[PDB]
Amino acid sequence: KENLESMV
Amino acid sequence: MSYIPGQPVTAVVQRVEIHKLRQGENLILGFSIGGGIDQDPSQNPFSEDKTDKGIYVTRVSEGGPAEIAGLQIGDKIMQVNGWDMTMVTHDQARKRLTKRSEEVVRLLVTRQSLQKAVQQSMLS
Repeated sequence: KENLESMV
Repeated sequence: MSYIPGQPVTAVVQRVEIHKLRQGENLILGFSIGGGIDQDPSQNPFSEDKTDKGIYVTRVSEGGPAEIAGLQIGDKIMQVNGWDMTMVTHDQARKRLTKRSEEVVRLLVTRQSLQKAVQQSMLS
């Protein structure tokens, strides 16, 4: 749910 | 008639197949998505706004894979390869975006229609 982003 | 500026389209539901790209042994896209960008763990009792999860593209490897597929900056990805990301986890999402069973991720996304035109809109 929380703040976590990522590139792929 | 045809296109009226100032009126919200709310969410354009469009399917876009974005395919990972060649980096040697790497097949990847290079764009960035936020599942948590403006949130926290504390919303999940409600899932942010019910089934929200807060999944939204916050960047793109431009002139690359995503955007050519029809992706751009500021897009809410609801599912990939037909796999509703809302009931699944970010890592789970990570799995099916970048495994070795696809060559491409078919997305259910939600467009604002305000594609890349670099609009500096920032509200905290």
